[PDB]
Amino acid sequence: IAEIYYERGTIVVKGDAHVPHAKFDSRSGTYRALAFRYRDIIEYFESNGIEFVDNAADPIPTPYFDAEISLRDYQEKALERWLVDKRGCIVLPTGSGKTHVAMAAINELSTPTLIVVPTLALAEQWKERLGIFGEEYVGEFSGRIKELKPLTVSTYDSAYVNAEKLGNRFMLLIFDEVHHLPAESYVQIAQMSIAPFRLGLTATFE
Repeated sequence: IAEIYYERGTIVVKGDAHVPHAKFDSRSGTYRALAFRYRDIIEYFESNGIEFVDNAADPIPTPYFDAEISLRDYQEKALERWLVDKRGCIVLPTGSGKTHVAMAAINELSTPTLIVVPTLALAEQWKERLGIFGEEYVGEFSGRIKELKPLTVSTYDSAYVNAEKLGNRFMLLIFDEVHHLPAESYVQIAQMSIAPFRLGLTATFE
């Protein structure tokens, strides 16, 4: 029987020996893939009607969100385009409409979400902004506090260092790229996360 599980930011696959992007690891005697390949491996099992056990994903229990989705027309335009693959980047003119489309997305897919923002300061803002979902579901994971709520905002720093710990607890990954972040900060965090849904955010202005 097919089974997968997570560790050190990688997916271990037992059973199927022809799983995509999974390579054989002679040290362990197993196939292994970077955690972000999680989604592909899943769609591979399901698509081929293959039976499997998911010991990889360990989703934080998240409620059904149904709050005030107030966006601008162009803001709601993109959201719907990103909703097709739920794995892309969104460029927005505004900037407060960035922290807006994000909110919208979270609300649509009521799944555990990690929000990576540079600087604590910017995290503090996002927390109190996520409150329109329930202050009790909003957490912060940083050098200041390491809490894991269904909606946790983290700093590029804290997220990079605890990739092991955050990697399999979220299904939706959001990057608040303020002027964009390093291909060693940004890229590295993404790669070790199993999160099948990714949303990168940038504000042309400010």
